[PDB]
Amino acid sequence: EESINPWILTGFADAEGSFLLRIRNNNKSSVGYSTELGFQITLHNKDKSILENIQSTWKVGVIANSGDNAVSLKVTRFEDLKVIIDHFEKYPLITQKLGDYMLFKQAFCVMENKEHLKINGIKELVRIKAKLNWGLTDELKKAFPEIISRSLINKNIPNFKWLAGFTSGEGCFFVNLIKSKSKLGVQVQLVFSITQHIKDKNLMNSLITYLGCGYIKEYNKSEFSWLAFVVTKFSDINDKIIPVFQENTLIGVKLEDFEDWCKVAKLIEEKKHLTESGLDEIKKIKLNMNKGRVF
DNA sequence: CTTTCCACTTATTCGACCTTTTACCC
DNA sequence: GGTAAAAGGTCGAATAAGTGGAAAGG
Repeated sequence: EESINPWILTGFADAEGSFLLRIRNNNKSSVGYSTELGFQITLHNKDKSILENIQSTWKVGVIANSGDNAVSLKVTRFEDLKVIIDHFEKYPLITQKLGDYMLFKQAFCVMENKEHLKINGIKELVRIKAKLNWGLTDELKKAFPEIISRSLINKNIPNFKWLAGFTSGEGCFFVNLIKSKSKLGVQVQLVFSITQHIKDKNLMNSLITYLGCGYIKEYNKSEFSWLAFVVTKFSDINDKIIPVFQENTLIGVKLEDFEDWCKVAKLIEEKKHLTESGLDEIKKIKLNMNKGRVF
């Protein structure tokens, strides 16, 4: 088991970390409700190692299957939440998820005082939960109708370690095959992209200045609105993006995708993508990265 | 009772992907 | 005549968040 750099861990949490506050109907409870407070990450089986490493880094949490194709790390044992708070107090989140963390911290304090054992603290936890992630459930939105009433987070990228973490969840290393009527028949284009909910526009815009390259693609759709930070200029990929992740290590199978991407970059730098042979090799590498990778 | 764990589900959030247009090069 | 860069824009599933039930344990 390997230890994860704390800022890489925070970046990955900004991407995929999920805070939880269960407030459940419970007849065997003196107040009528029981609670469970925590932090979790659920991902594809192929990246179970990440969870194990996080588990090894913090020395907390339990790992369990999440259906047939996924696996989770869940931390809800109360004393162990202190580890999580100490971590994020030293290496804070910078996306809108910071808001959720804050609510989680609030909940922690309530439960630390054991106030969740009386009805007043249950009410307070419901008020906190109302602003957390998806907010109140329908059942809770019937038992507490008086509870109905979030400020934008705006924070800077702290360093490239954070970026390695975040890119491990929200980034994509892609080999694009531009098809035409040329004798070669295809233009090879490396693409780097990071994709994120439009509420974090400030952060996404800042990637352009932080990395010194790229541009934003905006998506305004019926099911979601988001931004892609994109780099397609080869000299920026080769001289800026690749060095960043060579010194700030990605986690998960995406590291392999990055390494394959770098192979193609080498071929493009040598102009071998302008030959049938090198082209065939590139197509071969592309075939087996991202969705094509075998585990 | 209360906390913690473990099997399992929902519905999001787009990563990953391909096409088409525009910009620039020899 | 080329190749490079950006823009345009889809969608299936791995996320993100949550749920049911019960053992563990104080």
